[PDB]
Amino acid sequence: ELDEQQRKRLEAFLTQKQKVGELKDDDFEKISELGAGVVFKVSHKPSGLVMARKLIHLEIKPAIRNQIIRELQVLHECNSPYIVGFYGAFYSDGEISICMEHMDGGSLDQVLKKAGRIPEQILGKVSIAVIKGLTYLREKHKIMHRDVKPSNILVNSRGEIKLCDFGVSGQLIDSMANSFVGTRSYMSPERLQGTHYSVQSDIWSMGLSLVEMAVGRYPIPPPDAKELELMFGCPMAIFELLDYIVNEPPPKLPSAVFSLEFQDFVNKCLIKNPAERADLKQLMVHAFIKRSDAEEVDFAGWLCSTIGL
Amino acid sequence: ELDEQQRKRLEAFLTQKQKVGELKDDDFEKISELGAGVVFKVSHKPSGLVMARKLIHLEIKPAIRNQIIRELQVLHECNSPYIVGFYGAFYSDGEISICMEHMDGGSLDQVLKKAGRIPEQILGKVSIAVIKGLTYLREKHKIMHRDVKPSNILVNSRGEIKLCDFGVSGQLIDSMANSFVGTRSYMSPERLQGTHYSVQSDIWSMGLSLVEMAVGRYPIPPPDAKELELMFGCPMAIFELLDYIVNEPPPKLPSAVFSLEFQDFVNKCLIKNPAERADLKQLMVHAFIKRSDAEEVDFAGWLCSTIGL
Amino acid sequence: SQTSIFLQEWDIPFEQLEIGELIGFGQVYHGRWHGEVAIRLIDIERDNEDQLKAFKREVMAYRQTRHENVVLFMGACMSPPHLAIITSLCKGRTLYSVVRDAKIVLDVNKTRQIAQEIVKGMGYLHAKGILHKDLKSKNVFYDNGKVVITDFGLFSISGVLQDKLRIQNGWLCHLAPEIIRQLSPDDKLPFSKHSDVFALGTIWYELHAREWPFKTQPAEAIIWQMGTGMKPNLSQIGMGKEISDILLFCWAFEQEERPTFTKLMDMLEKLP
Amino acid sequence: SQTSIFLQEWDIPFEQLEIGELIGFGQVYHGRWHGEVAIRLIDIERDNEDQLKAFKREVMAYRQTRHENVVLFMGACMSPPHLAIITSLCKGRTLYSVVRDAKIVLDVNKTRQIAQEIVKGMGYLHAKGILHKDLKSKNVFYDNGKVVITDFGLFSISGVLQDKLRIQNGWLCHLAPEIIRQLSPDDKLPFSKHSDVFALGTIWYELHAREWPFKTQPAEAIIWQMGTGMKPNLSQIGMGKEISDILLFCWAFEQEERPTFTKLMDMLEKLP
Ligand SMILES: COc1cc2ncnc(Nc3ccc(Oc4ccccc4)cc3C)c2cc1OC
Ligand SMILES: COc1cc2ncnc(Nc3ccc(Oc4ccccc4)cc3C)c2cc1OC
Repeated sequence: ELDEQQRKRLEAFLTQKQKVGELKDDDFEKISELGAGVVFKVSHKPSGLVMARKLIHLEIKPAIRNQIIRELQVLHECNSPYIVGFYGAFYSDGEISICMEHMDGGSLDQVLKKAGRIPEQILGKVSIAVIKGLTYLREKHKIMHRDVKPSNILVNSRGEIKLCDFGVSGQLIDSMANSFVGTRSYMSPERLQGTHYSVQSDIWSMGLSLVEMAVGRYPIPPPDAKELELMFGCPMAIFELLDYIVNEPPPKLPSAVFSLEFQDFVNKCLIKNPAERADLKQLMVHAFIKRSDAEEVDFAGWLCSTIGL
Repeated sequence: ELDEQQRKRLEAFLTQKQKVGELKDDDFEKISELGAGVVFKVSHKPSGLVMARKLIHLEIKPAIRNQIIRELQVLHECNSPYIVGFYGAFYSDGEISICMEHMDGGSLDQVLKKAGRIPEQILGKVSIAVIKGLTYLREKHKIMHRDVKPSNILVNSRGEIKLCDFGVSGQLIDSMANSFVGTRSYMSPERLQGTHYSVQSDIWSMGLSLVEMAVGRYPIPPPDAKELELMFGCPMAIFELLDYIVNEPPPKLPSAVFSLEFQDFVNKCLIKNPAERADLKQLMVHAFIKRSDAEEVDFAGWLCSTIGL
Repeated sequence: SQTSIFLQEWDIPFEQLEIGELIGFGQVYHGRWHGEVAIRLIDIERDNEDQLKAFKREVMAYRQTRHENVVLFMGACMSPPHLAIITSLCKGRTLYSVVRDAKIVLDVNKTRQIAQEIVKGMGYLHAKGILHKDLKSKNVFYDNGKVVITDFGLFSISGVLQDKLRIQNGWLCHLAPEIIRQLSPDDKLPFSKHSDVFALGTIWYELHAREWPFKTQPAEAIIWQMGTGMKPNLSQIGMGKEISDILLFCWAFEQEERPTFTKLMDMLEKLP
Repeated sequence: SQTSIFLQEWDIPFEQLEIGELIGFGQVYHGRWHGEVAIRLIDIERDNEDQLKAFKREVMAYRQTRHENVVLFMGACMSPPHLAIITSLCKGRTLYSVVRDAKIVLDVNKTRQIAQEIVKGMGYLHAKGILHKDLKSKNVFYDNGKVVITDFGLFSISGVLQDKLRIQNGWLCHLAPEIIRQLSPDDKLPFSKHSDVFALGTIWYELHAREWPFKTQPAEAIIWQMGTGMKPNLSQIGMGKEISDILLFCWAFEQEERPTFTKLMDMLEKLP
């Protein structure tokens, strides 16, 4: 798996990555902010390169940070055309900071909120990006994503589709005490039950996402009989949401609108039984993927026609 | 009522009483002690006269002592052959001191405890001393004794029988907080019931005393049938004692032993009804008194034959 | 073993304790530790090693006894010969000295309210199962007016008993008829819960009549009269109904006839 | 009117209060007043004038709450914007940090004794009618070992809730199934007395298993599993009978099936 032009863009990152020996807290002159849940679009002064710095409050002792940043260097070999190339990691006052490759288009959760609903033709290109992203991580690093969200898929104006923020540093995860839950969950039914999860658990999260990307609304619970009729064109508790994922039928794509290839694709992912659920190999040779693999879509053209630049 | 030789002994006290202008706390060099319930046989240095100083702890403010010693000067006109002539009164640190005429024989309560039982002939002379003592106090000073005890009748080796410690300074009485009760009470039944008491209430105390002086034992409760048989020759509560004085028959003198005159005398005093009880006038003309008035007894001779000197 | 207690055994942090001027039988000192605090110094009786349960269990049980009508018992420590009781300082005067200080209002509302404060404090002691025994008007402080109760439960070490036997003035008429019948060698007296509700009764008399009964009568007179249940008058004007009726209840000859403090509270809340 | 409370409203004499170093959500200061004393500084939420009954009645009710297994609530004063809670300093470490500090004995006797100390403190709160709500192992101190309980009853101002809604780690598994079913906009949750006896159950699990359940599972996994009443294993060796059986009682899906602290005490005293 290698592309001619993509081999250029990757090694063009390896050059500007050696421009920085060590990261300083004052080298990053604050410019703007992406979001919170807290990322910054700072500007490195020695290298002269704008990147995405991410930091969140953490009260830890020096004995912990020595093993946090230790397991945080694994991301170096995880450079991929479908994975955001990170730079480094350090410590600042009372919060750990991580700078990654800047994506001037933002995450898909922001794009979905702007464009309303994303066309099927585009979702096909994004679908392939996720598959190779998980395969490259599991085969060459023995690491899964553990958390796939529309806000975890970064997209730039260069046409690249990469992943970000995945479980790799298990030491850092324990430090993140009192974390937010959310009104919208992408958890797989087997993880909610406490059972062991494979890389196919991220497939559920991928499928559940794609449905939301297509209709412009979180799939659970399924729309009414009048809501879906006025959505075509161009107040629950948390436990009730999670329980609906387990004991109630999976979400489904609207008929007629989307092609049968795309309808079947998300249905193979949203199987409540992980055993009969499709894997990274089966998805790679699916009718929807093989058709969308040969598609020709101006991904950067449609993107900049919605968010600008 | 006046006696030739007694007129000498009284005016001999008026001479040595003017020897002291004011009483000083350091003028009284401590010598010995009489008792407690606290009297001292100190020695006045300027006048050069030994007297009986009496002091008891009292925590009072200067605003009170100004009216305590004020009503304590009434004792000056109360000079009598049957009343201990006092000198003065002052204040020392935190206790009021009173010096009275020294009686080198002590109170009768001490004498009774030494001689065992006091002869009838002697009790006759003592009986007259009490009558005139109460009469002189009530007729010329409008003041009663309010408390007659065997320990309140002082006797010297000069043959004099005088009284001491009687209610006169009503302001001082309130200052004497938390006072002792006693296993032996000389209270009259009418005072125990809260009713008003006259000078005849002290008569009850006199009669109840005389019985104890004669048998060498507190009259209440009356002796057994074997105790009195082994007392001829030469564990109760306080409330039960007081209640026996009220609802039970009065004490009585043993028959045969004492003359009928003396038996009748104490019985006229120990009448539970103050109305039918004898008064100071009736006692003065009683058969026992008129007979004992003409008696000739070596009072000082019998006294010094028991306690010495 | 536990024949001596320390200040560290108490739940209140004690790193330093200083003593000020003397303001007090027992010597009451005006101590201090980041807040004005009263300190009593009493030398206990010699020997009596059986006073384990009489202190290691008694005065130590004053821990976990917190109330707004009861003085804050800071704590206490005792060497085998010495003893020091630490308690919160009352920022005012005693109810004793204010009921005789002419002239205080103490009308129908006030007097009833002050009586309601006492029974509330005694009610908390009624629940914890601790008898005040020596409940006088001299053991109650008034300022805000904020009524508090002190010198509670601690007998033997305190007064007012001691071959004539000495009895106090006020405490003699604070006793219930079952207890006013003592001998000369005696605590260990029939102190009950109705003993305390009687003591309040004479205090309730003390509030309206501005003082406690038997004002002029000698000690022996009190013992017999109160012993035979000769309860003093109340129609000395002006009381009438509603009032004075409760006096008969708190001064009942039979202790069982006297109401409990919790039951008593309803009799006071009923207004005139 | 009474929208602000002062330190003078408390029964403990306060003439001066100084603040030392910082040792602490809420900023915990190492204050002092003639004895080491902890001081918390929390800025209350703006407005909410209806917080009269939520403070003038709630935190003020911590007066008359004295116990040996409960921290000595010194008092508190609040300006309309600010708030400062004063409490006795615990001369030791937290039960949280000692149950994970290898290696502590905590055998059959010790563990049972420590659990008996918690239920005693919670029992006094069970009588006074005050729910701990946030009963964690981080709110218990050990030293002598003397076990005390802090951060009790005071919700809203404390954690650990806050459009995603943030939930803590330990408190998430301290909740009873009736309460582990929250939405995003919420206190005012079904907190009961059986809510606290559940929290103790996971602490009782924390004592034997050296930590609280659901050690690796993500937040959403806890909410559903504990929501459907999927109580964690206990035969992870070595428990057996006697023990672990009480776990089933304190973790009963129905709150009525869970014993009260007073009833619970008998189940612990029974030995293995
Ligand atoms: C300002 O005047 C006083 C304030 C007091 N406040 C609090 N306790 C006192 N005294 C007192 C009263 C009783 C006492 O012993 C106790 C026994 C049982 C329970 C509480 C205290 C210890 C002390 C120190 C006080 C005394 C005062 O002057 C006489
Ligand atoms: C030595 O380490 C500590 C000892 C503490 N002792 C007593 N309270 C603390 N903190 C604390 C915990 C709770 C709190 O708020 C309360 C709420 C309700 C009841 C009691 C306290 C106020 C404070 C100050 C403490 C904190 C400590 O370090 C974290």
